[PDB]
Amino acid sequence: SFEGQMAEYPTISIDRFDRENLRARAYFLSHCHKDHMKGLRAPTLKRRLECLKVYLYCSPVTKELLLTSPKYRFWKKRIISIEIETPTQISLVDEASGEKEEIVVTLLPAGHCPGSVMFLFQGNNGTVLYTGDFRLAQGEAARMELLHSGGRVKDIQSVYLDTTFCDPRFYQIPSREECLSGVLELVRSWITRSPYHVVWLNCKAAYGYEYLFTNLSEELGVQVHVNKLDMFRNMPEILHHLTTDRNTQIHACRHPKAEEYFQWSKLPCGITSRNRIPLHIISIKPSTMWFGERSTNVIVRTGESSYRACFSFHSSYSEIKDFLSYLCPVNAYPNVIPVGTTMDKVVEILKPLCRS
Ligand SMILES: [Zn+2]
Ligand SMILES: [Zn+2]
Repeated sequence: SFEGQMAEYPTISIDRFDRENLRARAYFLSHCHKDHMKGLRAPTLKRRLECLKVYLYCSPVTKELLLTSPKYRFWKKRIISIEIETPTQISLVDEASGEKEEIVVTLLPAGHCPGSVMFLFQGNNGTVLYTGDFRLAQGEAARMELLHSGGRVKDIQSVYLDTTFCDPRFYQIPSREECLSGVLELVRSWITRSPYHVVWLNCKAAYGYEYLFTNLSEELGVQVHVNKLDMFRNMPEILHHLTTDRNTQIHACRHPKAEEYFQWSKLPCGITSRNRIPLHIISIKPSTMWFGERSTNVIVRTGESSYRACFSFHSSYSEIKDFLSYLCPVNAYPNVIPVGTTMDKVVEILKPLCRS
């Protein structure tokens, strides 16, 4: 994984808050996933804040979701939200020496989960882009204005990028539109059969499924059952598509025993029936599917009442190549070395997409 520090601007820490990141002169959070929040509520950091003034920068939506959780509220006076595509000047103060450094940061949508951004940094040590976690369609980098000067791609020294699926194995992954379309039609065909036909969307406990929930709710006029929606209380574009009311045909609720429940025709929220009549439940499990270069269906049946539906939080190998090729940075560094590859193989895929 990425240890928080870009070589070009090492006095700021991104998506990593422990060890050497404890001495950072400014903090950045790309998005509100635990993989990118290590040490963020470490007592040693709660104290290092109080002893003097360092800030955490992030998207307005990221600030809302972060400050919703009780454990992070100590950040409240120390978070500065930056609007999307708004170049902003930040002052970095060396505590020991009193030296001031000036950097500009620009937040670009990363298409990962709500509030997820890339950080574009400009200053004395070159231009660098930290992608965080990102899913962008092929051709999307050419349509980002603030990666351009006078219709020309900006001169970028280093791109630090989401290499979750950086291998030709994950050559092609269906778009979020194709994924949504597949889920929409499976759900539609099921819940229109009668009022006792309900869907359980088996989703991990992590932001990034809302796009699914909000679009199912618009097209079908049915709110999605969730354990908690208070994180979205000041976000009407999401909130109004969700409910804590169990009386709905679409559930994204969660329970430790959800699997044994489903076996007994019980939703995680513990209902088996409506007006004494047992419900008809299908499970749909969003899960990453991929296709090799020289090798179909986003919906896979797994049982009489169970389905896997293609869904990805990270770009395909093809989408990585497209993004990085277009930017043609001097350097490209992987934010992650997945379990099934190595630094040398990922560098071997990245180096040819760089300048020279
Ligand atoms: Zn993530
Ligand atoms: Zn439920």
